[PDB]
Amino acid sequence: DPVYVDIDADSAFLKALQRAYPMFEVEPRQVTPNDAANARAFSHLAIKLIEQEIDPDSTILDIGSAPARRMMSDRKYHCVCPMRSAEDPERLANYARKLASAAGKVLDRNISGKIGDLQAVMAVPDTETPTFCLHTDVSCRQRADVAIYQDVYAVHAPTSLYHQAIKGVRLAYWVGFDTTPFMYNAMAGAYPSYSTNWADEQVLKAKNIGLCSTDLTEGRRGKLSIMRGKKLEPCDRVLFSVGSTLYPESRKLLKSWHLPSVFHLKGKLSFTCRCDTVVSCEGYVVKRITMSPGLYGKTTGYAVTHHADGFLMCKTTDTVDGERVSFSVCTYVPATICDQMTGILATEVTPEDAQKLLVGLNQRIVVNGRTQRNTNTMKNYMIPVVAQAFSKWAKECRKDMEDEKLLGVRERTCLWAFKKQKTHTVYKRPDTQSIQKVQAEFDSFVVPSLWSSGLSIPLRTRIKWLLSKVP
Amino acid sequence: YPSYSTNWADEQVLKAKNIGLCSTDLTEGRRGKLSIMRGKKLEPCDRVLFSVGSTLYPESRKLLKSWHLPSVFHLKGKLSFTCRCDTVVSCEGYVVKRITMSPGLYGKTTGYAVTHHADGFLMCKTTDTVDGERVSFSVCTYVPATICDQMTGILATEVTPEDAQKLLVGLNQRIVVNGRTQRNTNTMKNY
Amino acid sequence: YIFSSDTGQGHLQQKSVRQTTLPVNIVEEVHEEKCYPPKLDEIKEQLLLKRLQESASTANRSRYQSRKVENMKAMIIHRLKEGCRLYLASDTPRVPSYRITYPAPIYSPSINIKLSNPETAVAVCNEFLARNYPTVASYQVTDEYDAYLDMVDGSESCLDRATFNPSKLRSYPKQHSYHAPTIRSAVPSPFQNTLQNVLAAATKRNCNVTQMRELPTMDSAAFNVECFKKYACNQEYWREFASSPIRVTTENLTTYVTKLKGPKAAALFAKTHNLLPLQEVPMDRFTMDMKRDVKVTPGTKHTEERPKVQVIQAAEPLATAYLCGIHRELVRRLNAVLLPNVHTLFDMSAEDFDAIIATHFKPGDAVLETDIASFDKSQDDSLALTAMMLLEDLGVDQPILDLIEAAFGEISSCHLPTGTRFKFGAMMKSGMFLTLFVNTLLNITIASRVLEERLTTSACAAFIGDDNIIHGVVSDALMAARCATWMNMEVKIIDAVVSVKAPYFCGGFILHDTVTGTACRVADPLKRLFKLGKPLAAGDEQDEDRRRALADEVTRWQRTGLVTELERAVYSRYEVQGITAVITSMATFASSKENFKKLRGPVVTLYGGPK
Amino acid sequence: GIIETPRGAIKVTAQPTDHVVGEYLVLSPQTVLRSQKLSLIHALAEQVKTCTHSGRAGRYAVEAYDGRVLVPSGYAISPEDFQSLSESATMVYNEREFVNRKLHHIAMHGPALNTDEESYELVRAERTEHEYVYDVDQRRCCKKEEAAGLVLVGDLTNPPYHEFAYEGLKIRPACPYKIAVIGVFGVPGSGKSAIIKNLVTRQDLVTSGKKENCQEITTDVMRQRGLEISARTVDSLLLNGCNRPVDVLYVDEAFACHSGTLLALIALVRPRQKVVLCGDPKQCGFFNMMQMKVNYNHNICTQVYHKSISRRCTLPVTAIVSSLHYEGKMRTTNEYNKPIVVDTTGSTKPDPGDLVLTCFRGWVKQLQIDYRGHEVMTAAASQGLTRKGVYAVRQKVNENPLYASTSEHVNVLLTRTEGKLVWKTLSGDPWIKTLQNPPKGNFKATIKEWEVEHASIMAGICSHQM
Ligand SMILES: Nc1nc2c(ncn2[C@@H]2O[C@H](COP(=O)(O)OP(=O)(O)OP(=O)(O)O)[C@@H](O)[C@H]2O)c(=O)[nH]1
Ligand SMILES: Nc1ncnc2c1ncn2[C@@H]1O[C@H](COP(=O)(O)OP(=O)(O)OP(=O)(O)O)[C@@H](O)[C@H]1O
Ligand SMILES: [Zn+2]
Repeated sequence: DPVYVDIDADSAFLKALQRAYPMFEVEPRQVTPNDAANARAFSHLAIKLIEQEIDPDSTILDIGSAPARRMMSDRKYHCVCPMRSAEDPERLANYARKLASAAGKVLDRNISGKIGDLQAVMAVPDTETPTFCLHTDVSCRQRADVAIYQDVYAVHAPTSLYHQAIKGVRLAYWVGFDTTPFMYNAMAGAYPSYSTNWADEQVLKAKNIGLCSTDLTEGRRGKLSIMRGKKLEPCDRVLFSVGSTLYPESRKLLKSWHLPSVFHLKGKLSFTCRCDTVVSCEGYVVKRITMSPGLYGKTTGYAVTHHADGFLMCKTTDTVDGERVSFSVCTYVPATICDQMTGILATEVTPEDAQKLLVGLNQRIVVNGRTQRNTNTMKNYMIPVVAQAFSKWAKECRKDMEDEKLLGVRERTCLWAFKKQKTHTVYKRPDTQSIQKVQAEFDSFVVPSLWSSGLSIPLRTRIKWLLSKVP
Repeated sequence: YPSYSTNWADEQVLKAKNIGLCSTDLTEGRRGKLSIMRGKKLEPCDRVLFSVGSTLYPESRKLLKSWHLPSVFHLKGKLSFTCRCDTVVSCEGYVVKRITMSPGLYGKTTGYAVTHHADGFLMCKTTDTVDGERVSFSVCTYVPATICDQMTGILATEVTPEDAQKLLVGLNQRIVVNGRTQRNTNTMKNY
Repeated sequence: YIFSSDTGQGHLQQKSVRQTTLPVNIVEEVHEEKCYPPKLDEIKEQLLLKRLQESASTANRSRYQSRKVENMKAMIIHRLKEGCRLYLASDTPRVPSYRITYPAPIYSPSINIKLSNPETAVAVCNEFLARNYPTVASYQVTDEYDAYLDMVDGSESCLDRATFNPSKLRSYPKQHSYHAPTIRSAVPSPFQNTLQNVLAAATKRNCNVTQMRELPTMDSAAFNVECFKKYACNQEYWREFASSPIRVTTENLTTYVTKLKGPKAAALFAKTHNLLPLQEVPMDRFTMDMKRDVKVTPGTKHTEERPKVQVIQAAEPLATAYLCGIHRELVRRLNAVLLPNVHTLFDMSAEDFDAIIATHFKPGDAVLETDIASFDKSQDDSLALTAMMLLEDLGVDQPILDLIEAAFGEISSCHLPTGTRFKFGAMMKSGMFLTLFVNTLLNITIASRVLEERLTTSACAAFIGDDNIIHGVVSDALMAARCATWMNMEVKIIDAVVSVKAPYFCGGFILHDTVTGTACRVADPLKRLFKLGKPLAAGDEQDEDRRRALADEVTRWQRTGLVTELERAVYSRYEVQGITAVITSMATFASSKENFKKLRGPVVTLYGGPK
Repeated sequence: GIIETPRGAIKVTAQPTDHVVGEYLVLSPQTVLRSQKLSLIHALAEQVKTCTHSGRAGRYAVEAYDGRVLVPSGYAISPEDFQSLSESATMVYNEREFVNRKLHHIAMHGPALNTDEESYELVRAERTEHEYVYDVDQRRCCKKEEAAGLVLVGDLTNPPYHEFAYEGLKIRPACPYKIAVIGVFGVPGSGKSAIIKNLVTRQDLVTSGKKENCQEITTDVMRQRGLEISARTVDSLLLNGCNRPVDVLYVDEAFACHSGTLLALIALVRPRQKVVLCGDPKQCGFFNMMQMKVNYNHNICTQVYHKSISRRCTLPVTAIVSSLHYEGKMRTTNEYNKPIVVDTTGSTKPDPGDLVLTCFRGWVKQLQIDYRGHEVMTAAASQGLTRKGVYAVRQKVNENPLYASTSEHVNVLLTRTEGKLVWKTLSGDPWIKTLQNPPKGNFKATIKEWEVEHASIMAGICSHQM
C-alpha cells in the first residue's frame, strides 16, 4: 500500500506532495540522479489516483502513449500510437524487446495476447486490434467509454473531444502544466518548483532571463538592418525546457485547453460538457471532463482559476542582442513569503531595500550536532526580478489614495475624453480568483483527410526478427 | 577546471603572466620596439593546449565543437537514420552522453542544444601582459553553488573589486567551520 | 553600582516605566524608543570655529564641542558598518510583548535635625568609634608608610602557569601626597602599580579538571535547563522566539553609539584607523588592569591583615563594540518568559522597585536571602554549558554563538608594563559585555533546582547579580541534602524576619513603615561612616558630587516612622548602639561647602623632594 | 498498584502488568515520591532523580535518559529488608544503560580526539571475530544477528559484563532466609581463614572473596590437610544457577559486598546448617561505579567476639589507628617497631615488601605515568591477603578527599597481614601529628595470649550451638 517515489530523502518537495495526496502514504526511494525527478513523481501519483476511481472491467483509450508503461497494469488499455515523432522508433523497439523477455515468466498478465496483437498489426498496417493500432485520434474506430490524456499539447481540444464523444465516451482526464500564464499574453516565465523555463522565439538572445545566451562585445554607435521592426509583440512559437530536454510548442493549441465551465458541442449530434479541477500543486493540474448526449442549460463563457500561491507579472528592461528593450515576465511565489511581506508594502520602498529583506527572510543556517547546512525556501535567481515587482506595486496603490473620485459618477469633461492610467505590475494574492472571457459555442469540426501508413520496411523487419523465439 | 586540476590555454597566449598555464621572464622594459609586419588583431586560433595534472595534450577546436550534438538530427546518404542525444551524468565538468540510432527518416528538427547548469558559469574580460605588451582577452571558469547563493545580498549595489575580494576570502575560509578534525579546508581554489 | 554609587551615578536608570495612576495593577504593551540618526556637516564647524574666536562667553564654546562630537559619531558609524559586512542583516517583523504596572508609592514626611559647630560633629563621631571599636581607634600613631613596610619584607606568592622577569621585581616607593583625615577610621590608600602587587593579586589556585564536553557533562546541563523551564518560566513564548533569530543590524549599532558620551566617543574614534574585521578580532586575549579602590566592611579586620588587590581583565576594544547592540533584545526576551512573581532588576529605577514590594512585606514574615559568591564555578564545566543552552533557546543566531563561545574556554592575560604572561582555564568573571546577564541566569537556575516547587508558590522573588531574596521560605534539611551532592559550602543562606532581623539586599535594609504601612529600602549608614575616614589624594576636585549624594541620603534617613526601625536593624546586624547621633552629625556636614572642609587637613608629602 | 502492610511488615503484590524483571517491580521515581505508603525509601527516589530528561536537539544533541526504581514483590518481609533489597536491584538496572548510551553516543557523533575512545572502532558487520559485539540499530549487546549499518567494537565490548547481569535479576530471590548469621571480626587471616582452612566441613564450598581468595583456600586445604574442597567464586555463584544446597556455609570477606546481595545469595542456596560471615567490616567495600551514595546498608549479626589480639601486624605508629579507627580495644602483641618510614628520596629500591600496591582508586590511572619502573599491579580491591608487602603511591599533599582520617583508603596503612610497610610520602609534610605522639597503651601483653581466640572463635561457631 505504500507508494514509492524517486525523490531524495531530505528534499523539501516531499511535504508538498503529501498534502496534495492525503489518501496515500509516500516513502522516498532514489535509484537514479535524474535532473527532472520532481516532474515525474507527480505524474506517477496522478495515474494511481485515477485508476482508484475508475470502474473495473471497462476498456480505456490512451491517446499518444508509450505502450511500455501500461504493460504490468491489470486494466484494459487500447494504445493509439502514430509514428509522427522523432523518438517513436525507440519506444516501439523497447516495447517489443521487453515483451519478448517477459514471455514465460509472468503467469497472468495477458502477455500471450499482446505478442499475438503486435504480430497481427505488423502484417497488415490498416488492421484494428484491441490493444494496438497505428491510427490517429480522429482515425481510430474502436469504441470505449474512458479516455486519458497525459502531457499532450499537440491537439485541438474541442475537435478531439467531439470525435471521442461520437464513439460513446462519457469521461476524460488531462494531466499537464497550467495554462493561466499564457492567457495573460506573457513573453517569458518559469516554474521554479520543477526546474522548468520557457521563453519566446524573439528573446532567445537576452542576458538576464532563465533561458538565454549571449556573448561579449565592445559596443558600436552604428549598425544598419533591412528590418525596420519598431514593434515587439509575442509570436506563435514558444520553446519549453524541462530539466535538460527541449520541447517546441505553439500558443494556439496551448490556449485551446483553457476550457470554460460549461460549453456545448453542436453538429450532427449534440452534447453538453463540463470541466472541473481536482488536483493542483504549484503548477500541475488535473482536469476531469464529463460528456452527456443532448442539449441542456445555458452558457456564460467564463473561466475561473483559484490561486493558492502568489502570482506575479511585471515589466523588465533587458538588452537583446545589444539593444535595450522591455517585455513582461511572470512567475510564482510561495505563500509564506507573501504573508510576511504585508507590513512593509504599506509605505514606499526602493528596490534595494526589498531585495535585502527578501534575502534575510529566505536563508537560514541549520546545525545538526556538528554538521552545518544552508536552507532556502525559493530559488535565489528569481529574487532580483521579484523585488522590482513589489516596489512598483507599492507605488501604484498610494497614488490611488490622494486622487479620490466622487461616488457614482465618471469624470469626463476641456474635451469629452477620459485619461487612461499606466499599469506595470499585476499581483494576485493567495486565496484570490481570476476570471477570463473565452468561447463556449463550437459549431464546425469538419476536418477530412486521408490516412497514410507511417511505417518503414527496415523497421518492420527489425521488429519481426526481434519477435522471433520459441517462447 | 579547478575541481580536476586541469588548465587549458590558446597557443598565442602561452607567454602570459597571471593565468593557469603560462610562463615568462624578468625584464626591465625599453622604449619602442620595431616589428616586422602588421599586428592589430588577436583572435582565437585552431590550436589549443590541454594540461591534466602533469600531462600535456594538444587539441583542435573544430573536432571539439563537433561533439556538441543537438537533440535531434538526421543522417542522409545511401541509407537514412534518425538520432537522438541525451545527457545522463554530470559532475563538475564531466558528462556522459547516450545516443540512440534507428533506421528510417521521419520526424522534424529545430537545430538547438540545451545545457543545464548545476553550478555557476562565469566569463569576463581581463587585462594582462603577453611578452611585455598589454592586451585583453576572455577567461571562463566554474563556481560552486554555495558561494553563489550567499552573494545575492551583496550584489544589490555597486561594490569595489578590492571589497569583493575580501568578502570572497572570508566566505571561503569560513565554510570550514572546524579545524579540530578537518584543519583548514577550502571549497574554492585560491588562485 | 546598582542603585547608586558614591558620586550618585549608579547602574539603574532614572525614568519610571512601571507606574500607573490607578489603584489596581494594569497590564500594558512594551514599545520601542526611536533614535535620531546622526548626520555629518563640515561647513557648520568651519564657520562656528571662526565665530568662536571673535566672541565666546560661555555658550559659544559648548556649540563647538556639540558640533565636534556629532561629527565623530557619524564617522564611527560609517567606519563600523563596513567592517561587519558578512554579519549585517535587516529588520524582520517583531514579536510583541506585555508588562505589568503598579501604583505609585506613598512616603512619610521628613524633618531635618542638625547641629551648629562642625568640630563638635567630629568629636561625636570619634567618640562613637572609640566606645564601640577600641582597636580600630588606636591604630594610627604615625604617618602612612605602608609602601615602605611592604618593600622591607619580601614577596610571597602562589602562582600557576605564569612567567615573569626577576630582574624587574623592584618596589621602591614613589612620591605620595594626600590629606590627613580627621575621622580615626583607618581606611587604606590604593596600592601602587608594581610587579610585587601583581603577583600578590594572582595568588589564586583554581586548578580543577573535569569532563570538558563529554556525556556526563551534558547530562547535568540537560537536567539544569529542565528545572529552570519547569519551575520559573511559563510556556507561551518558546516556539515563537526560536523561529526569529537575533542578528547584527544597522539600527543596533546606530542606537548604541549615539548613547555614548563625549570622552568615550573620542577614545573609540582613536582606534578606527587600522580597523580589523569582525572575524579577525581575537576573542580569547585580555589585558590586565590594576587601577581600583580597596573594599572595606565594618568591623576590625583591616588593622590585622593586609587586604587583597583587585584586578580587571579587559577584552579587545573592538570586540565590545561590534556585538554590544544585542543586550537590549536579550533583556526583553528574558523578561517575557518569567513568571509574574519573579522579578529582575534590569530596566528599572529606584521608584519602580519600591512600588513593586509596597504591599508584600509585613512584620513577622520569614525572608530567605542567599548569595552564591563563595562558589568555584571553574571546577565544573557544566556551568558554562547550561548558559549556552539557555542562550540558544532564546534565539541567538548560530555564527554569533561561536564568537561568544570562544571567550569561555582557554584564555591568556598579559601585563604590558612588565611583560608578564598569565594563563587561565574556564573562567566566569571577566570584563566582557555578558557578565551580569550570565551571572543572573545561573543564580536563578541554582535557586530553582534547589527549591523545586517552593519557588513557584511565592509572593515576591528578586534576583540580581550574586544576591537574591525570596519571601516566605525557611531553612530545612531537604535543601541541605539536595545541595550536599558534591560539598556543603556551595552557597550561604541567612534567615531574616521583618521588624526583628531586617533583611539585607544590595548594601541596604528593607524596613516596614509605621505611619503609612508600606515597605521601603534605605542605605547602610555604617558603610558610609567608615568611608569618610578615607584620605583624599592631592589635586582632586571631586568634593562637590559627594556632598549632593550625602544630602540626598541624609534626607531619606530622617523620614518619620523609620527612626526607631533603623536603630533596631543596625543593632541586630552589627551589635552597635548609638547611631542617631551619627546621623545628626552627618546632617550638619552636608549643609554647606565650608562645613565639608572640616573632614580634611594639611597636605603631607612622602618619598618626594630632594631636600 | 496497591501496597498492603500486614501488621507492620510490608509486602508488595505484583498485579500491574507493566515491565517487570524476574519478581521485581519497575516504576517511575516520581510515582514513589507521591505516595505516603512508600515513605521508607524516599531517599533513594531523590538520588535516582536528577537523572531524567527528554533529550535535546541542535548543537548540543543528546538522547533521553530514563531511570527506574526496583522493588521486591510477592513476599511478606520485614520493612528493614525492603530498603536494602530495593537498592541492590535498582543500582544494577541503572548501570546497564549508562554504558549503553556511551557506546551509542560515540556511534552517531565523533569520538573525542584527546581521550581513550579511539579504542572503539567501527567494524564491518561480516568480519566479527568478536564473540559478543555491540550493535547500533537496536542499541543492545548481541552475538550474531546481522547488525545492519556498521558495527562498533571496543574494550568493554569484548566481555559484556554489564549485559551479563541484566538476566541475573530473573532468578534473584526475594524472601530472606532465616539462619543464625554469625561472624568473625578483626583483621582477617588469623583464625577465620583457618576456620575454612584447617577445620572446614565436607559439604562446604569455597566461593567467597575474589577469584584469588577462592583458589588459595582450595590450595591451602589440599596441601596442608586435604578434604578435596573445590572452588567457585562469588560472581559465578551469584550469576550462574545454583546446585545441591551447602550443608554449612563459610563465606569470608562478604562485608565488602552489599548486604542486599548477600540476602539473596543465602536464600538462593538455602544452607542446611549455620552460616558464618567472616572477613572484617573495617575495610573498603564494593565501592560504586557511578559514585551513587549508599544509605540502606544495614547489618545482620548474632555474635560479638572481635579478636582483640590484633595479630602480629601492627606497630607503634598505628597506635593512633588503634585510637582513630578503633576505640582502643585492639591492643596488639606484635614486636614490630620500625620507626616512621617516609622512604625519603633514595630509600630501599624495588624489592620484596616494596611492591607497588596503591590504595587510591582515583590515583590508579596516574600511578602508571609517574611510577612505572619499580613494580606493577594493584591490591586496593584485593586487600586482606597474606601479601606481606604494601606500597601506595602519592602525588600531592593538598585537597585529598579520597584518603582522609577516617576514610578506608588511609586505613590500609597497617599492612594487610604481618609483613613489610613502606611509603614514599614526601620527606617533610605540613603536619606531623600521626608520627609524633601515638597512644601509650599496652603495646604487647604476651605471645601466649594469641593462642586463645583461635579456639574460642571456633567455640562460637561449633560449641555455641550446632
Ligand atoms: N512541454 C512538454 N512537456 C513534456 C512532454 N512530454 C513530457 N513532458 C514532461 O517532461 C517531463 C520528463 O519527461 P520524461 O518523463 O523523462 O519522458 P519519458 O516518457 O520518460 O521519455 P522521453 O521523452 O524520451 O524522455 C515529464 O514529466 C513531462 O511532464 C511534451 O510533449 N511537452
Ligand atoms: N493527432 C495525434 N493523435 C494522436 N497522437 C498524436 C497526434 N499527434 C502526435 N501524436 C503523438 O504525441 C506525441 C507528440 O508528437 P509531436 O508531433 O508533437 O512531436 P514534436 O515534434 O516533438 O512536438 P512536441 O514537442 O510539441 O510534442 C507523439 O508521440 C505522437 O505519436
Ligand atoms: Zn485503434
